[PDB]
Amino acid sequence: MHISSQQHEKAIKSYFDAAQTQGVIIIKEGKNLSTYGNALARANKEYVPASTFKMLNALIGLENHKATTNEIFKWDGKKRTYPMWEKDMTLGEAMALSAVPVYQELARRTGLELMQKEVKRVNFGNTNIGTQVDNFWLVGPLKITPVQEVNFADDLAHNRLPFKLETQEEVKKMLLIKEVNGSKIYAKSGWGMGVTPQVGWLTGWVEQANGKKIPFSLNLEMKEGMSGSIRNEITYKSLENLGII
Ligand SMILES: *[B@@]1([O])O[C]C2=C1[C]=C([N]C(=O)OC([C])([C])[C])[C]=[C]2
Repeated sequence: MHISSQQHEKAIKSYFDAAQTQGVIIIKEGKNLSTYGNALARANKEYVPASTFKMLNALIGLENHKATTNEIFKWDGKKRTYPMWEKDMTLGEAMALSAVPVYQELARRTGLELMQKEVKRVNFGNTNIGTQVDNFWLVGPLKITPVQEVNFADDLAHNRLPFKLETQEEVKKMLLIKEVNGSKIYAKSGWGMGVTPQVGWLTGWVEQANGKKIPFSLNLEMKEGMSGSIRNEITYKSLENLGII
């Protein structure tokens, strides 16, 4: 392709600049990590994983028979932050809606002791979950870097995490968020509502027509009144600019 790296870099930086935030998107092609965006130093800084942790919470719960993929987690009938969460759902539906209460139930079934063992076994982020099994991914102490998130996505895309192949395939099926021509984007969003500043994530991979998998992790600051879809919009524009989709 004829486009200079200077032009790619400028373009992707401009997507973050135009959203009036600061962020980075890391793309991995084979073993090579490339960092783009308007705040490149964010790449090895630690942030809460927020709802990106649902990927690992689901792997842990399924591997340890705390749930099945068809099990319906019933709404308890209490008011929730979003009306869309006031319904009964499977893990997959809860992944797509980022329904925190379903994943809090799953975490409680797993329990603190097992959760800390599994998070250590996977070597996710700083690996510390502290003492509160139902919010450790939302308010600390668990933290992870964008480089660590893209490497996690790389591991899951290639079935390299230390879970059964079937467990990994089950969770991957929950993560399909877009199809663009013959490309599929598998990813999970994150929004750290309970930290300041608030972190936004979109971490996953592109599966191209030919079967090549290109992992990515977008990380930015979510500003007052910003819409969640900005994470998706910047990610898709960046991937399209690079010709990945
Ligand atoms: B997740 O990042 O995706 C959407 C979302 C997610 C987490 C939360 N809740 C949350 O952070 O709860 C506290 C810690 C603010 C109480 C809401 C929506």
